[PDB]
This record gives sequence, structure tokens and C-alpha cells, in this order.
Amino acid sequence: RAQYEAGVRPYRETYYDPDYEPKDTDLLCAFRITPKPGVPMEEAAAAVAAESSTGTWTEVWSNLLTDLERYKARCYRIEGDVAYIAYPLDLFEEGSIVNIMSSIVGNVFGFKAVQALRLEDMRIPVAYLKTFPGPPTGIQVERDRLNKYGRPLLGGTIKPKLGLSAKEYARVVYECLRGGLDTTKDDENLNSQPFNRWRDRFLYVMEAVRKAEAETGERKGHWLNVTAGSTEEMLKRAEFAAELGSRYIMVDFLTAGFAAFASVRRRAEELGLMLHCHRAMHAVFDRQPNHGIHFRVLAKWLRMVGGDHVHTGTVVGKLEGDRAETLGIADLLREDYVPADPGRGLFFDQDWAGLKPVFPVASGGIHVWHVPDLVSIFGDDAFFLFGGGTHGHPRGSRAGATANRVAVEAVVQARNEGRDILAEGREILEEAARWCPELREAMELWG
Amino acid sequence: YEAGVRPYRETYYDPDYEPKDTDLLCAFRITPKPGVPMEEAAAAVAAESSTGTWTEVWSNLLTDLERYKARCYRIEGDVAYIAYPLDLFEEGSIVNIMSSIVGNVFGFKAVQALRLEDMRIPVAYLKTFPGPPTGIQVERDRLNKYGRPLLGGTIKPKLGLSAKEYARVVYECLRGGLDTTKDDENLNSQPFNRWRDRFLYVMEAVRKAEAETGERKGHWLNVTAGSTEEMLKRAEFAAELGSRYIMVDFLTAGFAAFASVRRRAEELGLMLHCHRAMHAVFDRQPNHGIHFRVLAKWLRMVGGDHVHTGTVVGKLEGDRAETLGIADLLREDYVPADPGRGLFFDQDWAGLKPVFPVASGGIHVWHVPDLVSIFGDDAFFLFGGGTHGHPRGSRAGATANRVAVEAVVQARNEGRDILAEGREILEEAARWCPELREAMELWG
Amino acid sequence: YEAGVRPYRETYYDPDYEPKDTDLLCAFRITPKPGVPMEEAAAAVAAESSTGTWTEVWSNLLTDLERYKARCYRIEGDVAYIAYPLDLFEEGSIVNIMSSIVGNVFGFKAVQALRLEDMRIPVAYLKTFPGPPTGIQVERDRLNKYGRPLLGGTIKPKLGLSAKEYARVVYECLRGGLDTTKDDENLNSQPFNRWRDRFLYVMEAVRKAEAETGERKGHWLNVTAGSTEEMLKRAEFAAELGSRYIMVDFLTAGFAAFASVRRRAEELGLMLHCHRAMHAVFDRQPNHGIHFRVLAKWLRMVGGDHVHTGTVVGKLEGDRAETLGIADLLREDYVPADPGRGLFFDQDWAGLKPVFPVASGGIHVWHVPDLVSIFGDDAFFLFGGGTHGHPRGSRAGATANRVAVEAVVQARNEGRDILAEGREILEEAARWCPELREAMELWG
Ligand SMILES: O=C(O)[C@@](O)(COP(=O)(O)O)[C@H](O)[C@H](O)COP(=O)(O)O
Ligand SMILES: O=C(O)[C@@](O)(COP(=O)(O)O)[C@H](O)[C@H](O)COP(=O)(O)O
Ligand SMILES: O=C(O)[C@@](O)(COP(=O)(O)O)[C@H](O)[C@H](O)COP(=O)(O)O
Ligand SMILES: [Mg+2]
Ligand SMILES: [Mg+2]
Ligand SMILES: [Mg+2]
Repeated sequence: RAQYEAGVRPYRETYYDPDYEPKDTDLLCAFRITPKPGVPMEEAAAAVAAESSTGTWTEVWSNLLTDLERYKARCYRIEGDVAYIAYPLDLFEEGSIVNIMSSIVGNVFGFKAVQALRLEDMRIPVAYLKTFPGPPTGIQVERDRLNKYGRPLLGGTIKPKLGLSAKEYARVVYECLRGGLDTTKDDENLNSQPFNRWRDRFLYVMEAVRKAEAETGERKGHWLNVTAGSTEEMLKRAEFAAELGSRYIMVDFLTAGFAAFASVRRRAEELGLMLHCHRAMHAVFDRQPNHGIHFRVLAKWLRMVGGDHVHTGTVVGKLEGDRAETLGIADLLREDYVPADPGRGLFFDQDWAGLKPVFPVASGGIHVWHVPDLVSIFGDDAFFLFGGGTHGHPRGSRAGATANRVAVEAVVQARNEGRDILAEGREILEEAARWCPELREAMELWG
Repeated sequence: YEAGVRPYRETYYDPDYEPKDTDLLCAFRITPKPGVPMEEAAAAVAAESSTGTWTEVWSNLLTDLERYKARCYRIEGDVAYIAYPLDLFEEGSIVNIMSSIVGNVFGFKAVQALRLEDMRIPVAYLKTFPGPPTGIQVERDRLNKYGRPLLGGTIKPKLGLSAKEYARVVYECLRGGLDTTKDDENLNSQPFNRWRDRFLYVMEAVRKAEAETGERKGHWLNVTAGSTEEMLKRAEFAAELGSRYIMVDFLTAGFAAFASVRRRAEELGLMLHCHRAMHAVFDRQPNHGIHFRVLAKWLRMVGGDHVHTGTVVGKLEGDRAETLGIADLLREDYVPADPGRGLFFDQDWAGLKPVFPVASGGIHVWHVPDLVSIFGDDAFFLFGGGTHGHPRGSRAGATANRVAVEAVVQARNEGRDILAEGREILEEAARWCPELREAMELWG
Repeated sequence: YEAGVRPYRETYYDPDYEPKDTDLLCAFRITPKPGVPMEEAAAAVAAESSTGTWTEVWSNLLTDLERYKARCYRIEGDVAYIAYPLDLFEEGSIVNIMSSIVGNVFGFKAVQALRLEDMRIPVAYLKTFPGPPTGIQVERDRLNKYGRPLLGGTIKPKLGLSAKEYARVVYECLRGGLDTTKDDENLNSQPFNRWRDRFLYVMEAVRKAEAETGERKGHWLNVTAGSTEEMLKRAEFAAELGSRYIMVDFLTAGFAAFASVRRRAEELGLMLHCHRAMHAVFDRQPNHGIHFRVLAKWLRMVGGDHVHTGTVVGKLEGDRAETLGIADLLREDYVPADPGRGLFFDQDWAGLKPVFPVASGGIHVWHVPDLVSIFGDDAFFLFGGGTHGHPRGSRAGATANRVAVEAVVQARNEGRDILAEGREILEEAARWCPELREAMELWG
């Protein structure tokens, strides 16, 4: 019959500890808090750390059963608007993105105390980072498996988004691949529709894929969308895609969730499939700059659970983006050590513990005119996806795919002579179009 | 075929359209860019969540666009109505609904904000979903508890307790009056509390508490994990220990994994409580995200016996009128439209059995009268800190909450006005129950 | 590149290097051959357990060698410290550590004698290991025994006893007062006593003693076999017969088979006793082999609820100073360095649960006062010959050992100094326990 305080006390007297120094085995989270008026910054910040850790809204008698200072999180520093919170390594399950997200962003977002809250960044310790498998193949194995070096790998998204049948899907796929695009892909909403059933789409396009390979001499592919209602169907389509001879599968890793994505990733590696990830539904999180989760937290989670490719967004396309923000996200995927850059959105350093890099994928309303801006931001090791910029050509997919290939290859070659891309890209493209008719129509169409 | 970018307003906007009974209707509260009209923005969402793209493609002529394309048929100044043909969606997959409607259209340069308010699932599409395994009525029979809201509590602190101590806290709550308890949403498998020890320990407490009480008890074991196979392994372990219940975080785990776990859960004869963690990343702000009524619809479609609806008077933010609509949207067979409660569309549930709503948050005894007013008797009340925060331990806290609920319900059944007489009912009950007396004089 | 043979010192000896928190530090006791400097031998062992070889190869330039090479950073005259980076070792596998650290290095001509004294497991690498399935705390609840050492005993003779007679000795010892018994390390399945019969007969003896004594008994059935498939077949048969325990010779079976049996034991819910047979060939000599503190670290990581820590006062050798170090290396969450206790490095156990250290050998009642002093309340005292060697049988021998330990621990709990009053305490116990008298006056 032990006795305790049994009251209601502020969160900042047991969860705000400015003198704390974070360990190298601690999870560090940067939160962009907006408190309810009257409530102080340092009190709402302690609320976030309390309810992503052992805390609650009252003293409980169970607090004396176990030591609380060993496991409790604590907001160790506040820079006015950004509150830094340190989580012990003992609070998280080994090798599960679900728990690092069930706890950190579970209940802290819907509190009355905080009017709005954003998770700007997060430092994953090397101790926690090593319990994760990471990408199956990474960039370097990917390039060798495709036998393509020194060039941003191309790609298209077969349009119309929905409506095409399996026979008509495969003929468009063959047009893009024969045109010069290194790869195509299913659209994110095309799974098993009554007009484009998956068991027929998988069989049809791979005949188109294998036909284009025998005629061009290069190695092509097609990111079959294997997302489905459940993990069982997701694995069944992964199995069928492998035995058909495909090198690729695709998963909407956010709509399908992270547990299903991790389950598919293990099956995909066992079948020797390079797994492309689509970030659909990410814009619900990372759009508003005052609430949600920044993408670079999801970019860290993807590489942590394993994905050969992912969309980082295009800055100059038809979807929102920031150039400084994207550059940080690109190096969070492609590099091994990422020093903190305040001007590039990063708040912490990142030791990647030998985990292998991820291809950044630029997708959106990008045509030949975006190539000079696309090459500079991403460089050689990236994917350029021309969905509308290939089929939208005034002479079909094959003409559009060739023009896109010429534009990307001319600029990248031009970068080798030291020519300044951001000052001479227009003239470079005009010089290329002076001898490439397909690029001529594309340049005199979009502008 | 004429190449070139054309305004979206000419093809994917159609105000004179009358939606078929088999369409998938959606309501978007669009906030467009300056200089971009609502008509352009509304057609942008409908086109880009459907057959459309950012330009004109030669492959448009290959099939019939009008058969499949979405279209906006009504704009109420700020909210845009969009109709989706039934042939665009896979039969029984929440993921395709998510990856099509709420997948790509939110992150446009020309849409400063976009919130999916409500969407109407046609009966034809609804017939391909399994629905909740047990539902409200079968659950009440299985527990053998009728005519009152069921009580629960989150074992606290959230993390830190060992398996031995966790089962000791669980025993005190269940012995003290609570019908069920639950693992907290972040307690999956940690070094201080591994899952194979916690499952075996708290199930011993559940059986010990049940035998010494005479009532069926339960504990929502958290089978959430980092993979579908791991969760199915954890669900299987809980099943053969004799557990009635499991618990999955249906949003952080995902929807494909949630559907996989639901199918396995019904095979083992479990009752799958669902926790809505991370939902506030979506539904908090009023100008961006997805309203929880849409996420509440989807959960019932795929199947879940419980779901958190959000207590109105607790510590978590949540509206009162909108929560009433959600409670009707999860329990009732037919839900007519009600602009007061934010229900844009009329929803027919086509025989899908209902879902227990769960009210959890910073609630205590003082919130019992208001909670019973809102949720009636077919709901769960969770007192995480309102049980363990009692000045005399969990057994007293559980008794205080149990006495508070049973007293307020009895007065409501006797015809008293709960909203006006809650304080009087609670005082009259504390007049003969000390545990409730100490609970009230401590809080509020 | 320059091709040829080069001294090992030039590249793999870095006295200025500062070890990282993610490095794998080892302490090698080197005895160089007459005519080679100590650092050259220290550099040689570092290179031959890492990216190095005996000649400069053209393929070294293909990689950043300095990111992977192991280097010697401190020499203490005769002990060498080597720092192994984290990238060289596969996660979760003990076998890869021994393939690198204690592989080819022990056999080069330059280093005549080499012993691995201690090694530091970084927290980053340590986290990728499961640890003991149940540990100390959970097991005590599983047996419902607290506040005293747990008493067991090997069944003698080692080999020869038939299945029926073997279960008769087990019944006497358990009925007499022991908490567990155990199979002997070399009794897997022999023509005179097969495992199908031994497992079935023993589990009948355990249950009969468990029912008549009122407390929970057990028996560490040996599931060791020549293949992991056979071991798992025996592990499952022991599990469905109701046994609490299984026993594996974790050194003769091999670390891979041990990791496989440990994973299956946790799934089946079996406590896993580990026997260190063949460890002596490693750790007996003071100038060659592997110290048992390294094998104690390796065991706790890969898993195991018990390990034979060795008794100081017995027929088996073993120091006293190092024995306290190992017992702390198993049971404590953090183990600070102590050069007088043999520990070279600070060890952080990253939440891995502790392990019972088991003391066995040629011990009897006269050794109990010193045994309860070295270990304390958390250890197993195995009386193989001290239980059946009693003149009046094994039932009387079990009682004598049980009384001797429980009297000593109760005398410690009231302030008496055990090392000074062991004889007096044992005589006081013997003046009211006749069984203890005959054990005292036969082995005095
Ligand atoms: O759905 C689409 O619109 C695309 O197929 C582009 O088609 P177009 O190239 O014809 O526009 C891409 O998946 C989105 O841009 C994804 O954006 P993010 O990569 O930022 O997720
Ligand atoms: O984690 C918690 O805080 C709780 O256990 C409440 O325990 P207390 O009762 O001790 O606060 C609930 O799961 C969340 O509040 C969920 O809220 P929502 O239903 O809005 O997700
Ligand atoms: O084989 C034996 O001798 C024992 O059964 C003891 O029997 P007695 O009690 O009759 O000696 C033990 O297994 C060893 O002593 C263990 O050696 P270590 O402690 O070195 O692992
Ligand atoms: Mg797309
Ligand atoms: Mg909770
Ligand atoms: Mg032996």
C-alpha cells in the first residue's frame, strides 16, 4: 500500500530537462510546435515528449514500479519554434518502422495543447540503424543489373492513368521502350482493374518488354504494380512477376502501409527483384509547413526498411517542391554520411552505418525543357520519369521517348565539357534539336 | 489526336451530370492558388485522381475516356463534388481507393490545400468487402455484458513496465471493475517488455481476475509489429493462449497488413480492436488532410470490431457534432445526410455489421455523464490515467469509474436529464461509494 | 602499386588510433617467437584477422582499406589491443566473430602463443542479437522460487543407467528437496538409454515429485544430437511432454546449431540450459586459447538461460577472481572494467536480460558457505556426486544439500559472516538435520 503524489502536474517538471546531453544511442526528433495560445512553448514541448514516451496526463501509482528516468523522453533543447526531443534506444522495437512511427507520431499530433505540430527531422542512431536490412540492391547493383553507367536512367508512366486494356497497355509499353526509354511503369492506381486485370497485364507487358530487348540491344524493364488488398495478394503478384522474368516490382509503400511493405521487401529480395517504391499519399503528410511529417523523415524510413527507388519529387514540375529541401533528401538517400545543414532542411547528422544508397526518382509534369534543371539537381545517379512528356509528343510515344533520351543525353554529355548547365541549357537543347527532329517538336510544343 | 496542354475544366468538369447509383462520390474542400478558379482546381483533382494527366496523350484514343474518367458535377462555393465510376477500383482493396483518390492530388502546385471531407461508397462496391468479423451484437453476447457502456483502460506508464509488473497492474484493473484492458499503442515488443513474455503474463492475470470476479474479462494484446508475418505469428500466439482479443494499429501498420490480420483474426475467433494511431497527422487541420469520417468508413468496410472515435471532452482534440455523425456512421445500417454533423452524403451499409466506437483520452469520472449522453450504451470508455491516477491505486480507480458509469446509466434509464444532473448523480453515488468520492475530489 | 612482402607493422599498427564506440575491441595475449618484435606480432594478428595477408596484393587498391582494416592501438608489454571496425561482422551471428577474431591467427609461426583475454561488444553490434529467451527474472516466476540459490543435481553414474532406473534416481532427488535435476552432458541417446524412453520416463518422475512435494520441479533434458534437425526433433518432443527445460551442449553442438535450437526453444516456451562441455580445451591453459569470459559474452548474446560458470572450490579448475568477473558479466546490466578481476573493457549490455551462472563440479555441503559467497541468490548449485554419494541414498542426499544451502543463506540474511562462520552454521544446522550430519562427517 505504497503512497505517491496522486495529482495533476505540468509536463515540464518531469519531461523538460535542458541540461540533458543526448547520447550517441539516442533517437533525436526535431518538432515544429505551435502551442495553443497562453500555453508556453516549453510546456507544450514537454507534452510532446511525455506522450511519445512513458508519460500521461496524471501521476500514476505504476510510475514507482519501474525506473522512469531510464526510459522517459525529454525535450533537451528548444530553439524558439523547433523543439528537440531525445528518445532512449530501449523504447523501440528492433527492425520495425511501425514502432518508431506508432510511438513518435502516434498520439502527439491530436492534442488540444498543441494547435499544430510537424516532425521536421529525426536522427536514427547507428545502434538502431543496424537492426534494419536496408535496400536490397542499391544504386551500384542496380546499374550493373541494367548495364547502364554514366547517365540518369530514364523512364515513363504509361498513360492514360486508367482505362487502357491489357492488349492496349502492352503496345504502348513497347512503344516507349523501343523509343529509347530505359524503363516504364504502371500507374499508382492501376492494380487489378476490371479492364486491366493484373494477371493479364503482367503477361502482356513482359512480352512487350522482352520484344523491345531483342530489338534494341539494351536491357529494359517495367515496374509492375504489385500492390493489392492484402499482403497475400501483394506477394502472389510478386511471385508471378518474378517467374515471368521481370527484374522489377512496384509498391505504393504508403497506401499499402509499412508492415506490408516490409513483408513484400523480404519476398522481393528472395526472388531477385529490384523493388521500386511509390510515395503516393505522402502529400497528405508533407504538404502543409505547420502540420504533418516532413518527407525527409519518410525518406529516412524508406531506406531504413529497404527500397531500391523512390520518388523525391521534381522541383520544377507540376507537384510542389523546394530545391534546397530536395537536395537534402537526395543526399539522405544516396550518401553514407550526411552532415547537418540548416540551409538544406537538415537538423541532425546521419551516419548510415553502411546501408546502401537509393535511387532518387524525379516524377511529375516534366518535359524536355526541365532536363537542364533536372540533371543539375540530381546528377547521374537518378531516375527521370516522363509520363506526360513522352506520350504527349505530337507524334506518339516512340517519338517522345527518343526526344527525351536525346535531351537527357545531350545535357549530360554537355556537362562533361564543363559547360554551365543553368546558363546554357536552352542553347544546348536548341543545338541538339538542330539535328534531332523529335526534340524539335517537343521544344516547339511546351513553353 | 491534337497534342498540347489544355485546361482541365473542359473534360473533367461537368455540372449537368447526374451521378449513377453505382458511382463513388467524393467531397473535396479545395483551396486553390490565387488566379486559379475553383472550376480549374476542381477539374484538376478529378482528372489527376483518374484517367487524366498534365497534357494530351495520343493513347487517349485507344479506349473510351468517358466510360472511366471522373468528373466534378457540383461545386458549393468551397467544396467540390466529384463522381468516380465503379470500374476504376479493384474489388475489395482499400489500398486502391487510397492510392487513387487521396494518393496524388494533394501535392499540386495549383492546390494550396485540399481536404477530403466525405465520400459515398456505393452498395455495389460495399458488397465486395467482408465487414467486421463479430460486430457489436456478437461481442456483447461473447462477453455477456448488456445494457451499459463497456469499460476499459490503457495500462500506464506507456513504456517501462516489465512483463511481471505489467500483468500485476492488469490484474488490479480487471479485478477492480474494468471489463477489459489493453496494451498501449506503442508497446509492441521492447527489451524491457518482450511480446512473448507479456502475452503469457497478462493472460494469466486475465484468467485469474476473471475467476475471482465471475465476469468475462479481456485484454487487447497489441499484436502490431514490423511485418505481416510477425503480426500473424503474434496473433496466433494470443489465440492459443485463450485470449479473446488482439489489437493492431490499423494506420501505422497499414491497410494491406490490416486486411491480412483481419482475415487471420476471424479464422482464430478473435475480436480485432483497432487503434487509430497517426490519424491526427491526417485529420487534425481543417484545410488539409482526410477527415476521420472517411477513415471511419474504410475501417468498417475492411473490418474492425472496435475503433477509436475520439472523446469530445478529453485531452485529444475532437468535435462534438462531427463525432456524433461518426458514431452513427459506425453503428447504424443507414446514415442519412446531415450538414450539421458534416455528413455530406447518404450512406447505405448493405448489411455490414456495425462497429463498437471507443472513447479514450484524458477522461475521468467527471466526464462520465457527458460521455453517456454522446455515445449511449454501445461504446467503450477507456480510462488510462483516470484509473491508475486514483489516489489509492488501480483497484480503487477501476471501481470509481465502474460506479460512475453504472450510476449515470441508471439515472438515464430512470428518466433524469443526464447533461443537467451529472454532477448531482455523481455526488449521490459518491455519497455511498468512497472510491468515486476520492476520484471526484481529486480531478476537476 | 609496389608488389612484395612488407612488415605488418607499417599498416596495421596504429598506436595513435582512438577506438570508436562502434568498434570491436579485442585483447590478445601475445607471445612472439624469439627474434620478432612484439608490435610486429601484434600487427600480424590484426592483419590476418582482417583485410590483410602475407604479401602486398594488387587487389588492395580496389577498396578504401583504411575503412575496413583492423589496427592495433595499444600494447601493454605482453597484451595487445586490436580495434575491429563494425563493417567487418555480419549482424546477429556469433559464428562470423569466431571466423575472424579466433580463426587463422592462432596458428602463424611468428606468434608462438596467443590467447584471447577479453573483447568489447559495441552496443551497435550487440543490439542485433536476441539474448536469453527468458533470463533471470522471468524464470524465477516460472518456478516460483525467490531469495535463495536454486538447487539441482546431475544424475550419476554418467552412463549406464537404464530408462526406468534413471527415472528412479530422478524421482528420489526431486522428492528429496532439489529444485531440478539434469541429464549428463554425454548422455544424448545410447543403446542402454534411448531419448524416447528417457524423456518419457523422466517426465513421469518430475510430475510425480512435483505433485507430492507441492512445488515446481524440473529436469534439464538433454536434446543434444549429431544434427540440428535431430536436436529440434528432440526439442519438440521434450516440449509437448510438458517439460520446462531442455539442455544443449552449446560448444560440441556448435554455435550455429545452438542459435537454431535457441530460436526454436523460445517458440516452444522451453527454458534452455547450456552446458559448456569442451570449453576446457579452449580456456585451461594461461598462454593459448580463448578465455571463458569471451565465451560467456558469446553465450549471453546468442542466448541461453544458464551456463556452467564453474565452481572455484571443486574438482574442476577455475580462478576465484575471474569467477566473480564472469558472474558479473552474465547477471549485470553494466559491467565496469576491473583489471584485478580480469576484465579489460567496459561492457554495455544494451538491455539483454541476465543469465543464471551454474556452479557444478566436485562440490558438497562443506563447499556451500564459499559458494553462497561468490554467487549469492541468483545461481544454480549442482550436486551430482554430493547427492547420490550420501551414505543413505539420493533422497537423503538432496535434503542434506537443501538444508545446507537454505541454512547458510538464512544465516547471511541475519548478518552473520559466512566465510568466517560457515563451519559453525553448518554444525548448527546438522544438530537438527540428521541427513546433513552424515554428509558433513563423510566429506570433512
Ligand atoms: O501520377 C502521376 O502524375 C505520375 O505518374 C506522373 O505522371 P506525368 O509524368 O504524366 O505527370 C507520377 O506518379 C506523379 O508525378 C507522382 O508524383 P511524386 O513522384 O512526387 O509522387
Ligand atoms: O495513448 C493514450 O494516451 C491513450 O492510451 C489514452 O490513455 P489516457 O486515458 O491515460 O490518456 C489512448 O490510446 C489515446 O489517447 C488515443 O487517443 P485517440 O483515441 O484520439 O487516438
Ligand atoms: O560431468 C560432471 O562432472 C558434472 O555432471 C558434475 O557431476 P559431479 O557433480 O558428480 O562432479 C558436471 O556436468 C561437470 O562438473 C561440469 O563441469 P563444468 O562445471 O566445468 O562445466
Ligand atoms: Mg503516377
Ligand atoms: Mg494509448
Ligand atoms: Mg556432467
